[PDB]
Amino acid sequence: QANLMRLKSDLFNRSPMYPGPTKDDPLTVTLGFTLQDIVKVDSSTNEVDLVYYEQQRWKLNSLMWDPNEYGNITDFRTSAADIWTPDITAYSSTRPVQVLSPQIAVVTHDGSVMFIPAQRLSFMCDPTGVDSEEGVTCAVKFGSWVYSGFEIDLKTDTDQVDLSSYYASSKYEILSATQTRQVQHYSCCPEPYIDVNLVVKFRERR
Amino acid sequence: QANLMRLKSDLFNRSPMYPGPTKDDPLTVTLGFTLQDIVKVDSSTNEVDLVYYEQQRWKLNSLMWDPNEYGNITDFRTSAADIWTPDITAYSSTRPVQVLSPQIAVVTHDGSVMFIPAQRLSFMCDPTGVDSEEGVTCAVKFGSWVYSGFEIDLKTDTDQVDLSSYYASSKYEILSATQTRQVQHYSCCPEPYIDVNLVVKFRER
Amino acid sequence: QANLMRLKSDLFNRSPMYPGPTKDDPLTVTLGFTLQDIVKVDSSTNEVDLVYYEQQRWKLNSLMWDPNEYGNITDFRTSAADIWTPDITAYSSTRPVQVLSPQIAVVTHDGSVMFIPAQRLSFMCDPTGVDSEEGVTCAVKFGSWVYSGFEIDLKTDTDQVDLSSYYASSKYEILSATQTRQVQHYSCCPEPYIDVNLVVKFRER
Amino acid sequence: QANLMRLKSDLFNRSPMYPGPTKDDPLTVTLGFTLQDIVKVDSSTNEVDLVYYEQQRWKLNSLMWDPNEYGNITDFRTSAADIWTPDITAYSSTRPVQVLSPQIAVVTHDGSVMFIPAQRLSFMCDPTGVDSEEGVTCAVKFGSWVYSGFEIDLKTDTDQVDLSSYYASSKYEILSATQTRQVQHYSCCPEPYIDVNLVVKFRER
Amino acid sequence: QANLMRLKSDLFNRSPMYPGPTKDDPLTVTLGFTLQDIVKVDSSTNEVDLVYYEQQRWKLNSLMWDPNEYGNITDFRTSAADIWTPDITAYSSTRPVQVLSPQIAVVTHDGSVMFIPAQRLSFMCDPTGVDSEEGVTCAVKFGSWVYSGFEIDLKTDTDQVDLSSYYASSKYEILSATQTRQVQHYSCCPEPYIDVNLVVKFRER
Ligand SMILES: *[C@@H]1O[C@H](CO)[C@@H](O)[C@H](O)[C@H]1NC(C)=O
Ligand SMILES: *[C@@H]1O[C@H](CO)[C@@H](O)[C@H](O)[C@H]1NC(C)=O
Ligand SMILES: *[C@@H]1O[C@H](CO)[C@@H](O)[C@H](O)[C@H]1NC(C)=O
Ligand SMILES: *[C@@H]1O[C@H](CO)[C@@H](O)[C@H](O)[C@H]1NC(C)=O
Ligand SMILES: *[C@@H]1O[C@H](CO)[C@@H](O)[C@H](O)[C@H]1NC(C)=O
Ligand SMILES: CC(=O)C1=CCC[C@@H]2CC[C@H]1N2
Ligand SMILES: CC(=O)C1=CCC[C@@H]2CC[C@H]1N2
Ligand SMILES: CC(=O)C1=CCC[C@@H]2CC[C@H]1N2
Ligand SMILES: CC(=O)C1=CCC[C@@H]2CC[C@H]1N2
Ligand SMILES: CC(=O)C1=CCC[C@@H]2CC[C@H]1N2
Repeated sequence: QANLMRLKSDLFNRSPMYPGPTKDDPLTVTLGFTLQDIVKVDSSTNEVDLVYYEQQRWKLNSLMWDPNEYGNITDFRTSAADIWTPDITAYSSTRPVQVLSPQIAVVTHDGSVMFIPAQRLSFMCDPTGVDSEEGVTCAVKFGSWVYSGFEIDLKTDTDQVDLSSYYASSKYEILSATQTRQVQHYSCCPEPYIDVNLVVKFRERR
Repeated sequence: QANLMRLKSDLFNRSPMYPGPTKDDPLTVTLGFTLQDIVKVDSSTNEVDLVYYEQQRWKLNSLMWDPNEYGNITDFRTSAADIWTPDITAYSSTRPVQVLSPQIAVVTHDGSVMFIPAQRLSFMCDPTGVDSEEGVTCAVKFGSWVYSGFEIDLKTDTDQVDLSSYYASSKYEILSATQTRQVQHYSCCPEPYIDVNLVVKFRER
Repeated sequence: QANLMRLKSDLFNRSPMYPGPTKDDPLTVTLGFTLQDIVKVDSSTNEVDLVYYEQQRWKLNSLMWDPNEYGNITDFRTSAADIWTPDITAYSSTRPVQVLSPQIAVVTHDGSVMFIPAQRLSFMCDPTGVDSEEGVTCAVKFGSWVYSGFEIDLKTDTDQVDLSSYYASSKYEILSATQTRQVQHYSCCPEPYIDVNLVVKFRER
Repeated sequence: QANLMRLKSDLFNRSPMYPGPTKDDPLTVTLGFTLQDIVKVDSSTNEVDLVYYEQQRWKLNSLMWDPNEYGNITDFRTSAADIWTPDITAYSSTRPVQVLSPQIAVVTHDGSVMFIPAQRLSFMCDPTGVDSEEGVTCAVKFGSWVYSGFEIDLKTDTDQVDLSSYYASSKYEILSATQTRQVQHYSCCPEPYIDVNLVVKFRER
Repeated sequence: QANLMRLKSDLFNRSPMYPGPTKDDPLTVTLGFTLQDIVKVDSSTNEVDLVYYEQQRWKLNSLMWDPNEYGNITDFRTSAADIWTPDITAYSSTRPVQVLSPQIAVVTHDGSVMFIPAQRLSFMCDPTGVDSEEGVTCAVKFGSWVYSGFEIDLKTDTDQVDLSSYYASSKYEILSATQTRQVQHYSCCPEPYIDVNLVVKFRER
């Protein structure tokens, strides 16, 4: 306990706050989704509710330490409020995202962070035909709201969404689920913005 | 990072807080909307729900810096709580506005700020006739709640609402969507208050 | 900018915080309502939902200043958290009040304040007969929760509720709307408590 | 203003906070409910929604002062954050409590406190037979969540619930309503816990 | 009062806060559930709502004291925000957990802690068949969200869920309710994570 107390004191109390990524010092956030459930569908408003967790990985030099100097500590769990986190935002959401898990990140000696918030999202999705064989396809872009590609780039480990925790007695079955890097442009800003497009094909069980 | 850390420290912690606009130092805020979706309509309460994001823009001398002095940093991203934001409020809302995006702005070396919050708004609107060819028109005014035209004026870069991000499989389609400056008066106060009137015509697809 | 920062620092940072009204130093608060909309009715729970804003006026010696000392500043806007605000509560509410506007007040050189929060309220009201010619009448008392008539007194500038911003295409029309000072006694306490009673008569249009 | 400012600073800023009651220094809290409305019933989930306020009363030596030393001030209103308050909880709630009033207590020179928060509670109650002449009976225990009888005891001035502010046009009329001290035991702990059982008889009118 | 004030000051004001467990200094948290009510069942979305409280227990050396040094004080109540608490999370929830009790822990002189928050939980569960005699079985895992078995182990004092405070007039009755330790692996991480699997069998009475 005593060695970790020193480490956290040395990293946070002394040091000034990391101001976020820049053009000169850009960052790459790795994103991956695990789908737990499609909970609800609203055919009158075209809203659909997903329950999932979103694995986020990035790396900062300012969070580095030498394990010999702090009793062989290679990593620690700390509150997400203590560190900077990327502003990863669903682009077609219809409600504020509901937080389902503790906001605690794992920081490792090399400066790499792992942060996995569990979320419930309501987003825009036409569910007409969900009760047929073909099913329906819906998409939602996840990316930084304010940082362009020149400050925050994104990537995935795999293009396949993790469905090994998907609820087996859900009212919907997943036919496919993919997560793909995209480049988009918007009216505000001349520079490109990056997102991870979550494309989920699904239908009712029988 | 080191030069930006300095810049943020020199702007916020070093200085006293900007008290907001006055009649002596008036401010002009540019507004623009991009309508993403008309999510819901309630014919029994005359409430309609919009999802959009609102491009806000203003300029303060107190947020200026010489980029030469801070490693050629022309601009930076920062939390909206670190700076003064204008109090742009919907005048015919029926619920608290639900925030859908990060509250983070972009500040540039000349003092100019850009801030684009995503919002869900429930507002007063009669949807009777939306299931027809002619459809229904509806309006909501966005302006400062507490500052008059002598302290905060508004303008638009375009009268046309950006519909390029409108949900293609929405239950309603937009026939027209405009954003226009207005001048209004209210009982409390003798001086004129300014707003941008968002007028949307729509029907069932 | 410079003289207003000074003024706010001299009023707020310098002084110890105003502890509120007392029997020795009492305070009168003027209330006026402007009704925007009767949004919803619920005949299964006897709840009705209003949307209004509520003009609150009062005056403190501790908020006085001389404009000649601070560059001829006669008034300013500031956050409601920077000052004491009266604890004006609806006595028959069924849900927590939903705030629809920024919490920013206006303060004038003579120590007077103006604060006008927009609110959505769910309150106790039986709407049985709203669909008839005669309509229904309902009432809600607005007053301090903890201060008596010896500390906080209330009055109205007019007994007529302002209906000039009422929603023209509402599901309900207003037949009458009044705001009247009352004196009430309660079981806890020996001393009288003051309220303004909002009485509204309405029907389906 | 000056004498109250001194008093509050001497009570609060001067001393370290009260750490709650102990076995050595026990504390008795007087509870009393005034029932305003039975708002809703759900026969499919057996939940019932009450709106009420709750008169809490206790006495601390550390809140004592001599009125001669502070300009004859016998009492004052102060924010409930500034003092310790008892953790009185409903033992069969099905939703978080919704706060309907400001959180302000009245403190008196002999160390006694009066705190009366207004609340909406959803709690467990089978409403089958509410549409008959006999109606239904439903109970809810109010007590400390963490303090036993050795640290917090309870009592009532009267066992008759205050119905003088009950809503006359409610969906349900109250036949009777009692509030009675009780001792209980739980699995965690060997020591007795105290509650006031709020028993309410009602029916549709 | 004076002796507890010293104790809390020596434990909390002096010390830097406990930084959670590590691989080199692991921690065992004992969990126990008491089910009060199955409030709601939703057969269209396969969500079910439980009301319960969750007895948590653990022991830190940093929370130890000698009772002879602080006037024979063997234990005390204090806010959960003053100390570290485990991040015990329901793994198959569909809404944010709703807190129904005060967040107050009981600390004892040997370093042991007892913390019993009451919660309402919406979790994934197919209720189809609940109206039969066989009923339905449903399960939810409770474990740390971020700490593995190397940092946080779990256990139970009994395999049986406490049903002695289960609501007698609930729409559903409990056929069996158990709480069992399990080991799991997840895609992120090579190391094993511990949970207590709450398995509840139930039907309509
Ligand atoms: C760290 O690891 C080394 C082995 O490389 C060992 O000698 C030492 O005792 C370990 N622990 C600490 C606290 O340094
Ligand atoms: C800033 O840019 C100028 C030329 O435009 C260059 O000479 C100077 O080295 C730059 N400064 C830094 C810190 O990179
Ligand atoms: C300020 O007000 C005084 C008194 O009305 C007036 O005579 C003077 O011109 C004003 N001066 C400035 C600097 O505004
Ligand atoms: C307090 O009240 C008494 C009444 O007997 C009065 O004579 C005295 O002047 C008062 N003192 C102060 C300080 O208010
Ligand atoms: C603690 O307990 C002992 C034995 O009962 C007693 O004699 C002593 O007075 C107690 N301590 C204090 C400070 O009262
Ligand atoms: C700077 C900023 O907030 C934004 C930048 C571009 C990406 C999207 C659309 C508008 C908004 N978020
Ligand atoms: C000063 C203030 O808050 C206001 C000024 C005028 C505009 C509207 C109506 C009343 C309120 N907001
Ligand atoms: C002091 C206090 O809180 C109160 C005073 C009287 C007015 C109403 C009823 C009881 C409560 N609020
Ligand atoms: C210590 C504590 O919080 C408790 C003590 C007994 C009373 C009820 C049931 C369990 C819990 N609240
Ligand atoms: C690192 C972290 O937060 C996690 C670790 C494993 C347990 C579950 C699944 C993923 C997430 N929570």
